[PDB]
Amino acid sequence: RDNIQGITKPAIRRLARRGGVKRISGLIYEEVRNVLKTFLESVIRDAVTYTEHAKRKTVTSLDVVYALKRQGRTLYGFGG
Amino acid sequence: ITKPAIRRLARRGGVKRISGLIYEEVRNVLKTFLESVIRDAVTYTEHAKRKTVTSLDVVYALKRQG
Amino acid sequence: TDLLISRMPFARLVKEVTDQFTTESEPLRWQSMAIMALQEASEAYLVGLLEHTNLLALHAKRITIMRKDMQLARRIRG
Amino acid sequence: DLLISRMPFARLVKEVTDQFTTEEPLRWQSMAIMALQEASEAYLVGLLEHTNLLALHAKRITIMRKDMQLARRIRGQF
Repeated sequence: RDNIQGITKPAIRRLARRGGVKRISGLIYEEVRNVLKTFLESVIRDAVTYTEHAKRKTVTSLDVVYALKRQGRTLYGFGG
Repeated sequence: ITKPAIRRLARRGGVKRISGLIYEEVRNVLKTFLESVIRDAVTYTEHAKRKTVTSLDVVYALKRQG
Repeated sequence: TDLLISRMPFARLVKEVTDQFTTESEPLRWQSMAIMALQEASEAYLVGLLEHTNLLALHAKRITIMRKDMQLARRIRG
Repeated sequence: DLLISRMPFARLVKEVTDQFTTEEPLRWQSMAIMALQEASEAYLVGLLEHTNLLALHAKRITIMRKDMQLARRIRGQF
């Protein structure tokens, strides 16, 4: 259903402090929730396409690698 | 990289018979590939001021190389 | 290998999404190595974005990240 | 199933990464190593299949140095 709600506030803060954020305005959590949902939708869409093209029933790490590296998505910036 | 490993690799690839000259050639290829991908991975890591190479860096270097 | 979101919820979410996009009727399984790969990547991804966002707060003399910072970060990244 | 032995692969990764390291030597995340090796092998198998295609085109079942080279040259990759 809405398992994106299961991505926890302390988690996001924990991700933030790892990225050097001293403090967080309240609206960032939902925003961080949307970015991830959006992101794991491109990747999982692609991973699943590789698993089926290979006529397989398990998603493998090579599917995840290939999904991630696929064109038409920003990973870091202008480079890719 | 062992020659037996190149042999298994070749078979997955459908190859029936292998010239002895192919082995050194595959090493040159694997080394060249690892050079380009690792150069890009490392370059990004240092630019992010990070101290460890992540799967995201690899995936990013893969992206840009092929 | 040190994850910041707990394995259990992240896996739930991964199923939900894969259930919607897969072409198969029976639920698709994931190797445990694959979901950990994905999670490490997803976390690294949000950290990259969180730190760009942070840089844009500092640029504006704030220490508190704001929605608009994260939105400007996404504009400049492409 | 990875066909290249993990230890010798990891060796080569660390050497190369030391050669390109600019600043405090770099460490690899074990999931990152595995991803690279996973991609490295898939690259070689693909390249081995193309090589085989050029051998059959020349009516040979023995793959040869010159088949691999023409395959690389046509691809343009690297």
